[PDB]
Amino acid sequence: NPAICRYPLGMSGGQIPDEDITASSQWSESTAAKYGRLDSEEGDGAWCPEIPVEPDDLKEFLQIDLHTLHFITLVGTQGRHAGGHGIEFAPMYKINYSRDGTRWISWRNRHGKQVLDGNSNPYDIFLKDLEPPIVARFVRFIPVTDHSMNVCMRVELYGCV
Repeated sequence: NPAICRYPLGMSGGQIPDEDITASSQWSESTAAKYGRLDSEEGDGAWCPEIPVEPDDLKEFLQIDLHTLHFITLVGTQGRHAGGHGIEFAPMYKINYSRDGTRWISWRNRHGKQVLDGNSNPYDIFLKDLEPPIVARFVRFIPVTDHSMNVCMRVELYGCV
């Protein structure tokens, strides 16, 4: 654990509430974000809506509110996996940020792609370093795909709290 200032928001540890995490694409109170822990599962197993995702049908999304002005230099994402049954996962996803929470700014990478790569592993937690980082108090995540398909995976913000 070489990380010194890359720790997650706080939920991973148990210092942050559940009202800070909003899921704008859940079916029940067991497959939401606040309950859909990254490297864990207390509800069903993973965060997944009640409808399939599409490259055009983008209405839902994930809302993640942070305590205060924090700096996200890293981001984690856990993909679904059930011995081959839960192979489904999000191929891509955008990482939006906001200071006040009202205005939504799309994070731009040094490569020039607002959208960020999904998960690399089937179940193993996937971490991605942001560059530049994300300084704000509110963060949002939007599912991105190149075709109509269902995606189920958890996300978490990492960096300086």
